[PDB]
Amino acid sequence: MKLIIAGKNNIAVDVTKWIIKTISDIELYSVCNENDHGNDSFQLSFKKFCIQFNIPIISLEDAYHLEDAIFLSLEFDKIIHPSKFTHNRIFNIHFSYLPAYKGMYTSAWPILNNEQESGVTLHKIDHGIDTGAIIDQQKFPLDIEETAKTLYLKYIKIGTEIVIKNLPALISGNYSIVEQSAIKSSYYSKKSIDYKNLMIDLNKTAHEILQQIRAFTFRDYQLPRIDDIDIFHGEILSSKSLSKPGTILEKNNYHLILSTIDYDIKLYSDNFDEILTACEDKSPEFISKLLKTENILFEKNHLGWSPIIIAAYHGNMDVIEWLVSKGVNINDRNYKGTTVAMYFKDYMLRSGNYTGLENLINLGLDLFLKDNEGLSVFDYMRKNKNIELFNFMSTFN
Amino acid sequence: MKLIIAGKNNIAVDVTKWIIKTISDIELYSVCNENDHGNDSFQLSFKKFCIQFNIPIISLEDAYHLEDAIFLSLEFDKIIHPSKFTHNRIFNIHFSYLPAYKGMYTSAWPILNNEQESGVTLHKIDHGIDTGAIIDQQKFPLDIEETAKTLYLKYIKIGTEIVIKNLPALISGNYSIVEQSAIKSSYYSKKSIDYKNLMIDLNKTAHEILQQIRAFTFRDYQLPRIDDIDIFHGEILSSKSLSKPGTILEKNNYHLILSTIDYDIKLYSDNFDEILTACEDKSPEFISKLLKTENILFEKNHLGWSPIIIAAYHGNMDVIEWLVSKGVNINDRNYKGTTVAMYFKDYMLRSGNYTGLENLINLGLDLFLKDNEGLSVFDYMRKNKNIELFNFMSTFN
Ligand SMILES: Cc1cn([C@H]2C[C@H](O)[C@@H](COP(=O)(O)OP(=O)(O)O[C@H]3O[C@H](C)[C@@H](O)[C@H](N)[C@H]3O)O2)c(=O)[nH]c1=O
Ligand SMILES: Cc1cn([C@H]2C[C@H](O)[C@@H](COP(=O)(O)OP(=O)(O)O[C@H]3O[C@H](C)[C@@H](O)[C@H](N)[C@H]3O)O2)c(=O)[nH]c1=O
Ligand SMILES: Cc1cn([C@H]2C[C@H](O)[C@@H](COP(=O)(O)OP(=O)(O)O[C@H]3O[C@H](C)[C@@H](O)[C@H](N)[C@H]3O)O2)c(=O)[nH]c1=O
Ligand SMILES: Cc1cn([C@H]2C[C@H](O)[C@@H](COP(=O)(O)OP(=O)(O)O[C@H]3O[C@H](C)[C@@H](O)[C@H](N)[C@H]3O)O2)c(=O)[nH]c1=O
Ligand SMILES: Nc1nc(=O)c2c([nH]1)NC[C@@H](CNc1ccc(C(=O)N[C@@H](CCC(=O)O)C(=O)O)cc1)N2C=O
Ligand SMILES: Nc1nc(=O)c2c([nH]1)NC[C@@H](CNc1ccc(C(=O)N[C@@H](CCC(=O)O)C(=O)O)cc1)N2C=O
Ligand SMILES: [Cl-]
Ligand SMILES: [Cl-]
Ligand SMILES: [K+]
Ligand SMILES: [K+]
Ligand code: NA
Ligand code: NA
Ligand code: NA
Ligand code: NA
Ligand code: NA
Ligand code: NA
Ligand code: NA
Ligand code: NA
Ligand code: NA
Ligand code: NA
Repeated sequence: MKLIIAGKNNIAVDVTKWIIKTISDIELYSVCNENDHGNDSFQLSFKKFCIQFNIPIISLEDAYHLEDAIFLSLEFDKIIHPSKFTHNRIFNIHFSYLPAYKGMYTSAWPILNNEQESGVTLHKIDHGIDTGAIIDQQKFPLDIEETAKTLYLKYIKIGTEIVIKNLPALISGNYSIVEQSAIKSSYYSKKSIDYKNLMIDLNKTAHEILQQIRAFTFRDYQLPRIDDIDIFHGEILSSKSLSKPGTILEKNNYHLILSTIDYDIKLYSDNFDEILTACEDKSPEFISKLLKTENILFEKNHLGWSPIIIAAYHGNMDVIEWLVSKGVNINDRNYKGTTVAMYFKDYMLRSGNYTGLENLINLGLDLFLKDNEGLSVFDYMRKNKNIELFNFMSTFN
Repeated sequence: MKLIIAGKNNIAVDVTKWIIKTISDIELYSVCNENDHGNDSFQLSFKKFCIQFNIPIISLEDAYHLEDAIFLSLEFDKIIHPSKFTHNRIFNIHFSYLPAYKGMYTSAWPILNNEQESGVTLHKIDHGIDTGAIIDQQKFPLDIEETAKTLYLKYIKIGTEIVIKNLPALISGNYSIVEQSAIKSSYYSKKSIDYKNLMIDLNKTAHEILQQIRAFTFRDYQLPRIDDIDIFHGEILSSKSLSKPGTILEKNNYHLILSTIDYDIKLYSDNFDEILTACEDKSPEFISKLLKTENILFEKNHLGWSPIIIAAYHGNMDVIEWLVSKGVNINDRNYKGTTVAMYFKDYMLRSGNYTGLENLINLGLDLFLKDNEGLSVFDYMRKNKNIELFNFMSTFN
């Protein structure tokens, strides 16, 4: 029969990849979001992917006319009315644990509201906003320093997994539904947060200001900015100024210290740029003193360069190792899927210093991954006729 | 030593009454709120009470100068700075379970935020807003149809009890303190709710609209008003309009039915006036059909007249009994402390029908209570020379 995937980002791409891999006799169609103009970013363009993989792209209007189909929305942008289809085989993933957090900005509102957990829900599409009956859902805790970005990436991951787990049952029709409860049902509109005039209310407690700071931390979109300083995390102090909330107690290149309703807060200026630059050639000790939060070690720039990617490209071995010891993925990738091993290969080639590879292989470096173009490090070295290096790399298990 | 009670309402009055009763060698002073102009309302005027009981009223500025004193704030309206006293014996009751819900409108915000519980906290005054170290606190659950009024009255009650329980330890100095945690500390300002332009957001779920309706239900101040109809409670329906949230599906004299993000809602128009009038002379059956929520049976007008008070004054015996069966207090009082028994005495006198008293005594009618002037039903009948009726009433245990 036919399966129409309507949506965006790594959820739509990874679900579709799984279907291609796993489900043979299934005719795939794509419906893409209006603002998907084919550019990969922190998330892949589903439009680009579909064009490359010969998945036909159709309009939402075309989708209404397809009979013997199942329709699955994955972060789709247009309202879907069940009355416009011949069938009821119309499914959505919504990034919350429904019935809570229907609607918008689900990576922010749970954090703003100091929730202990969130989740992802697979449900039927009905006429209204995230209102249809629940087919499956999974919960997870929010971390103490969860940000909207870290939360969104959880969503992408769990939602991909829920879709894969349930898809055979969606296809067969062998699934159960439960109507959403009215109790603890909640919704937020597009008007609920104005991302283009974002204000942190400083006439609040230390905890409430830091929850806001974190709920608004999503580098690709923005960082919170206070007193003309971009902020990347902070901490609650033990001191309690008598000054009114919002008073700036201290401002320098490193941080802002503010008085609040209760405890003073220290808000760390963003120094990610300086952290990436340090990873070229500075020691772990140097970097450990530059950073004000270890969360900065996991950040990525617009290309997806992380600290480890910089350290690998530059052959900064002590930094690579130290990053791995702080829980950084030795097989990290940029936004094109290009891996640590590929960046390190370039350093090997440029430098002629092949001595560090074994160390990294022993830390779990994977030479066999492929980038978004489907090429491994081996494919590149072959294409470029770098046979000595290809052969040296090939000796490792 | 000296004890200064700074504040308002039945909490300040009842605490002070307990002290007068229980603590002999204690010199009392009062500081009253700027807007306490001596008028009893749903709460007693502490100013009136102090003048009548010869408790000297002093300014806050006078209070700073009293040495060998303890200072206790009970819903006081002016900021207290610990630096202005010779001593640290400065205590506050705050109507929340701190560190949550510092600041304003604590009868509303927990309801708006769908909390499962609230509480009351006794703590030291420090320079900031409800920030000082905790001496004691008690928690309680919020009812499913809790309103800001029912919540406030809980607060008054539990806070009076916490003060009475802890006062000897405050006086002796033999109490423990714990600093408030930063975690889960929250605050709301006067700006957080505009009671003079109160808007219910109807682009929300059924549950969220009803939480707002209830958080804004406090008859003495206001009822929520939608489409020019005063609302007193409502219910979530099983129907789900396709129309956009806020669409009025039905409007008549009884109710408004609205479409929401999820389930339709029925909002009951306020008919308290009609309920009081019915209690004069109509049957329980009649009233049971007039009411749309049994919460209406417990409501009071600006004098403190409840349904039972009306039924008693009018000798509506079946209604009195039926009210008691619905959990109404047979010893209910108006805002001057005047009891059901007093109102029923007037009906006895007016009518010459003494036959129903025994029935009420058997349901728990208390002839021995005193009003805010310190007079019982017996005192009134003696003053008015109604000796036959006095003597008839006197035969009951
Ligand atoms: C637009 C925007 C978003 N964010 C955060 C908050 C948001 O939850 C997360 C992902 O943003 P996104 O996918 O635009 O939008 P959102 O989570 O509201 O998703 C909503 O719109 C999409 C198209 C619907 O399918 C979805 N079901 C909705 O929840 O990033 C920001 O931090 N800054 C922004 O400017
Ligand atoms: C991390 C890093 C990269 N570069 C260069 C090297 C790279 O070709 C160019 C753009 O980076 P990119 O978009 O992350 O590279 P891409 O995903 O196109 O991958 C390419 O370059 C890498 C180095 C090869 O191993 C890989 N086989 C190529 O496809 O920037 C730098 O100059 N400095 C750096 O720190
Ligand atoms: C003014 C106002 C209040 N309310 C509700 C909400 C509020 O929590 C409750 C009692 O009102 P109130 O005592 O004026 O004020 P509130 O609870 O903000 O108390 C605040 O101000 C007093 C003076 C401080 O001592 C206290 N600690 C504060 O919490 O009634 C309404 O429903 N409508 C109103 O217009
Ligand atoms: C409940 C009720 C009362 N009344 C009258 C009777 C009352 O004197 C007057 C004002 O009511 P109130 O302020 O509640 O009365 P108050 O607290 O001053 O008490 C007085 O009147 C009552 C009836 C006596 O038993 C009591 N001993 C008096 O002090 O209104 C009515 O006309 N209709 C009523 O339904
Ligand atoms: N029936 C249905 N319900 C949904 O919740 C839903 C779908 N379909 N399809 C995909 C996506 C679409 N979500 C939306 C949500 C709002 C608008 C919209 O145009 N809203 C108004 C009001 C804005 C607001 O309040 O957010 C607008 O003027 O923009 C469009 C698509 N979505 C589930 O993810
Ligand atoms: N140190 C101290 N802290 C308190 O929280 C407190 C006291 N004392 N004393 C009694 C009462 C007084 N509460 C208040 C709170 C705000 C304003 C005030 O004037 N606020 C500003 C801003 C308004 C707002 O944000 O609420 C104003 O302009 O009105 C006055 C008294 N109160 C605890 O109950
Ligand atoms: Cl190469
Ligand atoms: Cl009398
Ligand atoms: K402060
Ligand atoms: K609706
Ligand atoms: Na993209
Ligand atoms: Na199911
Ligand atoms: Na917005
Ligand atoms: Na702006
Ligand atoms: Na550091
Ligand atoms: Na009063
Ligand atoms: Na204690
Ligand atoms: Na206000
Ligand atoms: Na108004
Ligand atoms: Na009824």
